[PDB]
Amino acid sequence: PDDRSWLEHHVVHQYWTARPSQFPHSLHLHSNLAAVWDQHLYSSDPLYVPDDRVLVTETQVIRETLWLLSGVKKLFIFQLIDGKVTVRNNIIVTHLTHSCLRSVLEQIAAYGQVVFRLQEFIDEVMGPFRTYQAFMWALYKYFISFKEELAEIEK
Amino acid sequence: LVHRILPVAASYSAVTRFIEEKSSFEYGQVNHALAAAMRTLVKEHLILVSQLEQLHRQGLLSLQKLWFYIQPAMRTMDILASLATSVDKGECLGGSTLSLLHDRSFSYTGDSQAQELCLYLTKAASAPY
Amino acid sequence: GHREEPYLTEAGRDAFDKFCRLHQGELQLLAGGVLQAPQPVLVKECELVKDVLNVLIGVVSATFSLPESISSLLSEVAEYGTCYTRLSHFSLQPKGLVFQAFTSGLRRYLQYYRACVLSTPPTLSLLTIGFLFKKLGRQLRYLAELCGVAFPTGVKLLSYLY
Amino acid sequence: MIHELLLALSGYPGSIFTWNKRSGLQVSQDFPFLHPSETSVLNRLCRLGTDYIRFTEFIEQYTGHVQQQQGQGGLHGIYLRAFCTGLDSVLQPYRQALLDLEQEFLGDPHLSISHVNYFLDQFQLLFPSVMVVVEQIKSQKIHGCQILETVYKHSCGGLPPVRSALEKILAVCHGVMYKQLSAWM
Repeated sequence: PDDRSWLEHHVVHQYWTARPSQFPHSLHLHSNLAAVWDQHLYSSDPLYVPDDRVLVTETQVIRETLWLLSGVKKLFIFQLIDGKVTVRNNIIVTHLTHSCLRSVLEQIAAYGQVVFRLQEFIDEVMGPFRTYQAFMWALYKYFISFKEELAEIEK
Repeated sequence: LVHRILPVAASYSAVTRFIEEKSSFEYGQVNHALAAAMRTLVKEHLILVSQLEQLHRQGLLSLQKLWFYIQPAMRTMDILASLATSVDKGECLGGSTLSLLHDRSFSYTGDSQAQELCLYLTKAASAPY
Repeated sequence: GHREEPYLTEAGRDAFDKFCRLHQGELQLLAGGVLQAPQPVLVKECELVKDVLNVLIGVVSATFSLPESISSLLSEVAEYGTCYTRLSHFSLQPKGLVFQAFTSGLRRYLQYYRACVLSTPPTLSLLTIGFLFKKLGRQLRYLAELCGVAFPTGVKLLSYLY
Repeated sequence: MIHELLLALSGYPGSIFTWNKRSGLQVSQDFPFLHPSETSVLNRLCRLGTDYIRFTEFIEQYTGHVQQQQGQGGLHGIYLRAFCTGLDSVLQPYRQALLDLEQEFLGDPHLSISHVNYFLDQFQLLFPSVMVVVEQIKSQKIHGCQILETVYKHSCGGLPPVRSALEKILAVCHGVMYKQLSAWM
C-alpha cells in the first residue's frame, strides 16, 4: 500500500508484461470491431478456438514504433526470431480485426530491420583500419539527427 | 562562531582598565605616555564600530562578515591586554616597561602585525624618558 | 481524452520519494527486518546544500559524531570539514620563528576558506557542490598532507618546505 | 530513479546503480520500473559512468597524493600525474552535461526516457576511445616521454571528438617536458 496505489493511479505498467489489460473507453462498433467480428464468428460456430490475447492499448504502439525506428534496439512489441525484428501477433487492439495490425507492423518492422542492422554494426565497433571506422562515424552523424526528430515526436 | 568572537570584550575591558589603575605618578611619565598610546587604538576600535553599525542597520552585515572584520583587532587587543597583565604582575615602572615592549616587538615579527604596534608603543612611551 | 499518465522513469521528486520508499520497504522485507534504516527522504535540495555548507563550519549531520545516495555525496564534503577543523586547531598558535610565520601564512588560506563559506553560493545544485569542491577540495587534502595534524618544526621545516 | 542516475554517473553511486568491478554500474534488472525498450538505453548509459568512476579514482590517486613520500613510470612520476591533470579538464563536458540535465528536470519533473539518452549519446563513442589510451600507459609501464608517443598515435584517428580529447592531454603533458627543458638547456 501507498506506493502501490500511487502506481495504480498514475502509472499503467500492465500491457508490455503478463498482466490483464483494460483501458477506460466508450466502445460501439467503429472501435470495438475486432470483438464484434469475434462475436460474429463465435455465433457462426467456427467451432470454438479461443482468442486468448492480452489486449494491447492504442497510443503505446505508437510509442513502440517511435522507439524502434529511432535507433534503440530490443522492445516488447517487435521481437526478433533469428536476429531479424518482426511483429508479434499475441497482442490485440480493440479494433482493426487483428489482421490490419499484422500488416502495418510488418511494414514498420521492415524499416526496423534496416536500422537494427546498422546500429548492430556501430555498436560492435566500441564493443589500423580508419575507413569503416570513418564510415560508421558518418553513419552515426546522420543517426543522431534522425533519432532526435523521432524522440521529439515521442515527447 | 559566537564563542570565538566574545574574547575581544575581555581583551577590551583589560585595555580600558590600564589607563585608570596605572595613571598615577608612582608609575610615572612613561606609564602615562604608554597608556595614552594604548588609548589611540581604542579610538580606532570605536571608529571601526561606527561604520559597522551603518552596515548593520540596513541588514548588510552578517556574522560571517563580522568574524572576518574583527579578526585583525582581535590580535591587537590580545597584545595590549597581555602587556597590561605583565606590567601589573611585575609592578613595572621606569625602564622595565620600556624593555618589555622592545622584547614583545621581537617576539612576534614573522608577520609584523604586532611589531608595528609595539614599535609605536615604544616610540610614544620613550619620549618622556 | 484523459491523459496517458507518466511512467517510472519520467516522473521524479514526488515519484522519487515514492520509489525510494518502495525500494527501501522491499529491501527490509527481503532481509527480515534487520536492514532497518529510517527516512527514505531528508532533506530537500537547497536546504541540504545549506546544511552541507554548515558542516564546513564544524557541525555534523546525524551519521557522524566527532534519497539515500546522499550519504555517498555527503561523505566527500564531510571528510573535508573534518580536516579543516584539524587545520584550524593547528593554526591556533600565533618551535621556531619561521614556524610562527608559517602558521600566519596558513591562516591566509583559511581566511579565503572562511570568506567563501556562507558568502559565495546563492545555493547551487547538489551535484555542483561535489564538482566545484573537487578541484578545490583536493588542495585542502594537500594541506592536510602537509601539516602533521613526528613532524618537523623550525628551520628544519623551512628547509624541507624548500 | 531520476536523480539517482545523475548521482551514480557523477561518481557518488546510487542504491539502484550498484557499483561492481565485474559489471561496473548496472541497473537492478528485476524491479517493476524497467521494461525492455528502456532496458537497452539503461545498459548503454551505465558504461559512461563506469569509466567515469575509474577515471576520477585514478586521477585522485596519482595527482597531489604524496609530498614526495613505485618507481615505475607507468604508475608514477611527473608525466603520469600530468596525464591525470589533463584528464580532469578533458572530463569537464561530462560534468557540464549532467549539471545541465538537472536544470531541465528541476524545471519540469516529467520528461522522457529519450532525453537523458539524447544528451549522453555524444559520450557513447568517445569515452571508450580515450579509455584505451590510459590502458596502454598502465599496461606496458610506459615510462616518461613514451607517454607522449602513446597518446599521439591514436590522435591520428579518423574521429574528430577523440582527436580533440587526446590533443588536450598531450598539450598538458608537453607542459612538464618544456618545464624541465627550460632549465636544462
